[PDB]
Amino acid sequence: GTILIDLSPDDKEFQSVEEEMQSTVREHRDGGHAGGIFNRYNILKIQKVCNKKLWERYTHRRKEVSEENHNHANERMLFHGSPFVNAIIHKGFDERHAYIGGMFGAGIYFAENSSKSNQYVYGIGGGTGCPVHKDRSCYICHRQLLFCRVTLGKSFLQFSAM
Amino acid sequence: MAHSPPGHHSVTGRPSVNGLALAEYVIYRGEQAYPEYLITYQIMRPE
Ligand SMILES: CN1C(=O)C2(CCN(c3nc4c(c(=O)[nH]3)CCCC4)CC2)c2ccccc21
Ligand SMILES: [Zn+2]
Repeated sequence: GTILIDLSPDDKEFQSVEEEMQSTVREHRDGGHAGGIFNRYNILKIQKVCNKKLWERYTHRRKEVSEENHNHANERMLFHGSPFVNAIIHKGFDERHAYIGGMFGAGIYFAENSSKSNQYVYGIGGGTGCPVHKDRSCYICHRQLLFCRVTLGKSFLQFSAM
Repeated sequence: MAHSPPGHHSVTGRPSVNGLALAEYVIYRGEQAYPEYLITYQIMRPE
């Protein structure tokens, strides 16, 4: 069911997605331990993920949330890093993508900072880094992130020491 | 999976220490996110 459509670097949609990647890089208090040491990315490819079933699953729930929240879906665009990116794009998010040891309970986590989600592409805390070099700071191996459409509805505000 | 707090649909985690960090968010239903863009990239070594 999933079709992946390559965007051209000359397409306006490619460029705005790259700029969201690049402008939300930050330094991390682990000094780069989990995600690597970098100030910016080399963006090699951006693909649009097309799946009619998954999309209608999303918009159906978005309408329920919106109607329980004074007609406000509170929809954001957020990053998500995971070793399971390939399962996600074909089958969608489910409870097997939930972070049990997460700071706000067993749910699915997203970040406004791209560099935060980058810390999880190779697993919890960066795992053992890239498969080829075991290097959490590998500058060679290609990585993948998801830029996701997310319905927050009425969101519970947690002030975490982060 | 856990549930969002009663009457809520998600949790927003705001950094109360590092003024430079942005928010992180949690949802408890997978149908509340759609994986819209797949981005292939390398991190770049600082010059
Ligand atoms: C089930 N499983 C997970 O869910 C993760 C991958 C996705 N994870 C994640 N966590 C966060 C952010 C993010 O993009 N992705 C950004 C905001 C802060 C936290 C959580 C851990 C994982 C890694 C290894 C093995 C299994 C799992
Ligand atoms: Zn590598």
